[PDB]
Amino acid sequence: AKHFSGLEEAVYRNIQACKELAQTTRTAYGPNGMNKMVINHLEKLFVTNDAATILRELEVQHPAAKMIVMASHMQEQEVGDGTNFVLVFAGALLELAEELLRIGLSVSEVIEGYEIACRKAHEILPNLVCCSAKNLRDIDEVSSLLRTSIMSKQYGNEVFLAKLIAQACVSIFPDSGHFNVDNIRVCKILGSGISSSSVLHGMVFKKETEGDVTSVKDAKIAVYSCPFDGMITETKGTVLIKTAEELMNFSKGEENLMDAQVKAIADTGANVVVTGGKVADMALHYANKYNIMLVRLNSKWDLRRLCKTVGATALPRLTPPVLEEMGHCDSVYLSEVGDTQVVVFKHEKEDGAISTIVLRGSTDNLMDDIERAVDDGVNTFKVLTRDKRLVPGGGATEIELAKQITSYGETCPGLEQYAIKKFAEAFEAIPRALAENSGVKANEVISKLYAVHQEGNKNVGLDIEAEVPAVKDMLEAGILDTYLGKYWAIKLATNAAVTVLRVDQIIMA
Amino acid sequence: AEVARAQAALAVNISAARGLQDVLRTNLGPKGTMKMLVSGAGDIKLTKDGNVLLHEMQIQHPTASLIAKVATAQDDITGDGTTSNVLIIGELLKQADLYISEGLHPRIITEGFEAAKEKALQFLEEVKVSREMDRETLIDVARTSLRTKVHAELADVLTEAVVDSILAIKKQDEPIDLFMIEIMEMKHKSETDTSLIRGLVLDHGARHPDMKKRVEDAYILTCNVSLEYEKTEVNSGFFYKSAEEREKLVKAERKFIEDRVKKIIELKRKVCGDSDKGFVVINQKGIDPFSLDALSKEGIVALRRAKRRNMERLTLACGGVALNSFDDLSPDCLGHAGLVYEYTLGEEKFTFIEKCNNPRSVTLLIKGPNKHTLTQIKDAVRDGLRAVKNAIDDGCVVPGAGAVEVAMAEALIKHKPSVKGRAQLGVQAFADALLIIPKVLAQNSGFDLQETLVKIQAEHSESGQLVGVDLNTGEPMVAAEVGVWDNYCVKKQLLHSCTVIATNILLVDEIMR
Amino acid sequence: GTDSSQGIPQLVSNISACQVIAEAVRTTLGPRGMDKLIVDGRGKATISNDGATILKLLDVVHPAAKTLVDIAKSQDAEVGDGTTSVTLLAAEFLKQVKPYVEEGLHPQIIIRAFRTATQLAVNKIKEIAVTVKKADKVEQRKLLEKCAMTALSSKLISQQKAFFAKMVVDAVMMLDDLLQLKMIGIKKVQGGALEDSQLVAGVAFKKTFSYAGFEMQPKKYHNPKIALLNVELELKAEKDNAEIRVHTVEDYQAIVDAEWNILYDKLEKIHHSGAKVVLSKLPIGDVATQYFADRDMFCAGRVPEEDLKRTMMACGGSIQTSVNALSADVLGRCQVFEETQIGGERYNFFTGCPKAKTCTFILRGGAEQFMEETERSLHDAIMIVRRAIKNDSVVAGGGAIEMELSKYLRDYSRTIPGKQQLLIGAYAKALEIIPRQLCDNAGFDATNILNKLRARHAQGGTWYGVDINNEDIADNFEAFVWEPAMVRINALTAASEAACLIVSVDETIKNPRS
Repeated sequence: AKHFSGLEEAVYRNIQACKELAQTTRTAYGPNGMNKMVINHLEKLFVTNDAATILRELEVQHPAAKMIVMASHMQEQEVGDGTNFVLVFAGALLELAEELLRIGLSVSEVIEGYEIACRKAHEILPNLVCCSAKNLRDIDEVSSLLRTSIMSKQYGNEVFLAKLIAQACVSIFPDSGHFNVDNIRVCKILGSGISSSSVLHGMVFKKETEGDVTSVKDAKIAVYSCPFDGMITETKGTVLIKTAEELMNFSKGEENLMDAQVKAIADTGANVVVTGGKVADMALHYANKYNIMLVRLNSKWDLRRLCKTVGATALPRLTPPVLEEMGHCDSVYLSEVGDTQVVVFKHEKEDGAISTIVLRGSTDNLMDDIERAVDDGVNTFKVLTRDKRLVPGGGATEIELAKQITSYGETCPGLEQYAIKKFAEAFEAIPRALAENSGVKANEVISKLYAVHQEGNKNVGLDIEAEVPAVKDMLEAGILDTYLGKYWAIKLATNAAVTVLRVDQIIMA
Repeated sequence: AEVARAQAALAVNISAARGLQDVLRTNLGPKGTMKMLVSGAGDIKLTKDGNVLLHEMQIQHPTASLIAKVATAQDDITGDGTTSNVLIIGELLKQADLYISEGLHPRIITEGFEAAKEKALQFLEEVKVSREMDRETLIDVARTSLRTKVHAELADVLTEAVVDSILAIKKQDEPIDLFMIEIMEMKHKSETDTSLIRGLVLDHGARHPDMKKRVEDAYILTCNVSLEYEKTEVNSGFFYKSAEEREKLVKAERKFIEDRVKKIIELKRKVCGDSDKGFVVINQKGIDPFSLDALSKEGIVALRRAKRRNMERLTLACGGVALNSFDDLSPDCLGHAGLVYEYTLGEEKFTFIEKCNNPRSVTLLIKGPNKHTLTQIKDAVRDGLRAVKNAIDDGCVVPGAGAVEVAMAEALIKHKPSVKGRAQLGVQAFADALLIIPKVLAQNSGFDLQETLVKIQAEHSESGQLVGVDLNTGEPMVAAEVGVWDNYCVKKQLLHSCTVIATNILLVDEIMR
Repeated sequence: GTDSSQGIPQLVSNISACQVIAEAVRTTLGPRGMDKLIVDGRGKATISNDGATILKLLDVVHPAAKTLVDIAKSQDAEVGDGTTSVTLLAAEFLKQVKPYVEEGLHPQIIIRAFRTATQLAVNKIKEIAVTVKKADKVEQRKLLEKCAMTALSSKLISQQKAFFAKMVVDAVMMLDDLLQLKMIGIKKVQGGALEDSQLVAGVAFKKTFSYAGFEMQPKKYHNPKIALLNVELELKAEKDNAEIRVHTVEDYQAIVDAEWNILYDKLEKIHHSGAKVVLSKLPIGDVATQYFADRDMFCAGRVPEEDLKRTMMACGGSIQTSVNALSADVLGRCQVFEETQIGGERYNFFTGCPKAKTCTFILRGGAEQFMEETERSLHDAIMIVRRAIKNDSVVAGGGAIEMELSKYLRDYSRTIPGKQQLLIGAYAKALEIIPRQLCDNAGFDATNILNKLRARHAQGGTWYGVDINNEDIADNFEAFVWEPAMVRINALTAASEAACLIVSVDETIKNPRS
């Protein structure tokens, strides 16, 4: 396995990986994609409409498949959505080259036809910007632009969810322009429907919460991964189950030992004590009396989201905490998150790195589906802090590119010339994808997007205008792209493609 | 056991090595291709390089063991042309196959190989010319030498970086680099980006809110095994012979943390003035946060997580004394660096030591988070550093890209190796094996490989001019004015390694398992 | 590795698998509808009616099998009736789109054709629906008799329905704000008032231990203190088992008595903590039984756990697994205790409860298998009347609306299409399959029965359906066959939804490589 012979790696392996890239963003992505069912190593159905999640879930033994996955890892890192755009564009561009190979062209010849032309397309790429607009303080400005980001991974409530995601990234960082890396951690509470999803600033422990506040002016923490069944700075006690008479003696002494624990934590500075494990019953009886806050039974990912944002790591034992393992938060307060009472912290720009959006729905896969769309819009605001330049919607951009690139090919002449003719044809995979997302023919849509010659605004959405296919203004519709977001999406797709085109056979010892 | 004693025993041997060459025929050129290589546990590696594709992973061939031996010595002596040496012997078996296919002795073919080299070794003196130690002379060689081994866009970003690294010697006579070779990988946004900085880069810098960032006349205190012990340069375990012996050690350890940061700060008042001169602590191991308070408030740039390999080149980079202790041994046990600066880009903090007493250790700061790029961009470095060092070690560089191959084959005109014609045999398969480097490129390019190869020969006979094959068109051009120039240290060594193993193949007419 | 297959041959494999799984839950639901039998695991053979009961019991061998479970679970959680009908209609959508997608005709306008035809359906159901609690009485309890007596006339009985319907109405009015099945549960004997049932407004106990003394104990109180225990009471308390010992003479008579002093001390811990009647799930010892006769207290072991759950909700008490109580709000209490042996089985009747929310029927039929269907005859009237109260917006039952909605939406297939008449026609094709199956599980020719209804649907009226007790065409409004409007509206939004799941997904990815 993983190494074969017989003109497989060059001609045959690459088109095979493109079939895996086929129907992965070709009906699962657009203005409105369609679901795909994935079952992970933990048994559960998963819906996917983002490229990077399913391909991280999908295991491949094909090394040719592994290249573009790493490129899409950059395009989540640099842009966000459009990793879907990376697949079908690189998937088309690889499949167009073997017909040039049946002519008899070399690999590096048609690589060079793609190298100078992606340089050429990146020069045309400033000429595709239409209606630049930016307000880093206006939710109404951002909810219009982040609509098409969450259109691409939803079908239902766009207007409900675009107002939420525009509210968080603005209000978590009122100094926008040097916006942080990530500032939203999701809160999946199963229950009430999608209209119960909302934005809560600061950390939300939507798990169980006991006791009450000690102070709301401060919310210092000593986050511990260890239970409180007798764990102390001295020799760590456990719940004595070896003898019933020892269970009675340990029950009488626990509140006094819980007294030694809560004063060891609060005097160093804490009002909330994070409990990953359990708390003993008498230990829980005293914490109500001392009025210290305990939050029991948080997950490992819940432990990770806390330890990232406060700079305090979890501890395996009880101690007077060091300075490097205590976190500070602005306020801690009990407020209903989704109209059910769990605790919610306060993290301003003095604390940063998180503003939660609670995910509520009758199905966790819907909660998993809205988990897909919000991850791109976080980076899209970080894109928006970089550029204010707006490109119109997907596919309407590619058809203006294809005309000049075809005109650029004949001005070259060579055998790179024919690759530049193929390079314009990889642009048309995006109206091929949206026609296949609608389940309609592509060349009728391709014939329409040719003939308009205004062509830079004209495409067909996932609409009843796509029932019988007919063009529309993507820019007027509210379906938008941007300058840098399309720039890296073309740059990284052309980068991984010519390298995975360049590959040869593998031998293994 | 079983035996194979026939001409078929040679015929199986010559068949295996030609097919392994044709796999590598995809490589060796800017128009040649990178080869994807996957490890046993799986790791995507795109290399065009000969030794890495050969020595790491291979399939079962007895010839594969043979060609690993001779490409070792090419990698040992030069470190370049590990792509180039395979293509000669593949063709060298091919025309020599034909005469024994007609039916001739394997030894009469063998003896003409030696006279083939000797007529060409004297021609190697003719075809090379004295070229300069100019940077721009080495610019033309480096970008040419990289494109035969790695990609051209890889050559363009490294042409300025490789030539300036090897130039830092003071006429040190060595054919490959030794201390210039330092590769610091870095997670970037750009997979392809390359930064050459003089001096050594530290793999991990350090930051305290009171710690300084720019220091000048930085007196380095090179540091090692840490505050918890005292007067140690190597780690040690704990005493388990008695229960009290475990306890009495760790109660004293916090006192030695106090004592050893005390020796460092009191040396800063003595030697650096009050705070008038820079002071740098380079610890091999972790920094305790109590000393992170005590050092940084003094005005000391303390550093964390160095390698012991970095410790040894730091002794060369400072040029003075690089210690491994915290305590005050002597104030003149401090090496001197006129400039030490920690620049932070990306996730990682990178500390530079500059104003070096020895311009012998430089470091290429290597960008790219994706490993398949980060492997490949690192692989372009090591072959680039050695090959151009061969060009600066040689006072005479050969003009390459195949222009010598038609030049020697015409100069190997026969009846001069005439003793019985058996010397004319081995020179004739030799001259046809010369032309594979013009054959591979016009294969990889257009301008069909042997159709234009005779057009190279028709032009080279005109006025004796050296004419080569274009790397992007396959068209004839003069190698000198274009400057497509190969390393003479490759080219001189190439005759020796290719002669001896094809000799050894003709000595093998029996194989036993 | 990881299992994966894309596209139409996976999608045809998707649409075909789900229809075969749906073949059980298609063909169910009613008196002339159906009632289950499966064998799983050890050989545990069970009998059901709800597919959502047994879809949790049956395995999932497809993701399509996993798709049907929660959709059936969603219908079972709200109503409990019609749990299979949502899983019926979903795969019935896929059958007529199957020749389309095998031609290659596969839009993703298929899924929006589901939702658009859903909105036209669920609006038409709501606008034709009539609130019956407001318009068609001011007391609406005699109204609920005619619906419950119809629900009793469907399964088994035809003469006991007048005697039983007011007992159903008077039980549900107490259980309003609740939907529990252990608070409407029916108990069974033969030997009481035969072919007559009774309604108690409190807590009744089916399996109570006797034959260790019940006439030696006061079997009635007028202020019981109920110990809802779960602790086994022994015939005698123990001694050690290591270095335990008999014969010599001095420590001899004591250790035989010392087995007996420890038991009654623990039994006195029940007594002075407050108890006059003591119940335990685990068996109470026979010599311990007569010690409650010594303090003149009633006791019974071997009690089902669901009986103790009735007491804690009506008395405000709780169940215990201790030997000492500390409050009377964990303990149970009433104002009348009465033990009554109806049918030769010992019942503990709790009347005068502090809440009296639990209702229990003590059913006597003419036989045992007769009483099995008689209980499920009564259970149907409990399910439909609780559902009729919570939603006054009520249409006819029997799929009478669907055949109208079949023809209603094919008129839109006449009206709207660019290509959509293939979809909405297939949507309207699957609607009439439910009363078709309700004729087909009743066994008779739906093509005769359904086609006669559409002629009277053509003149006017949508309540025209099937009276399945005779299998004739009938106006199910005037034939009293009903079900509330939102039941179908919850059914339609879930049947179209899983159908939207199948059309959107053409690939199943199994990451741990099965």
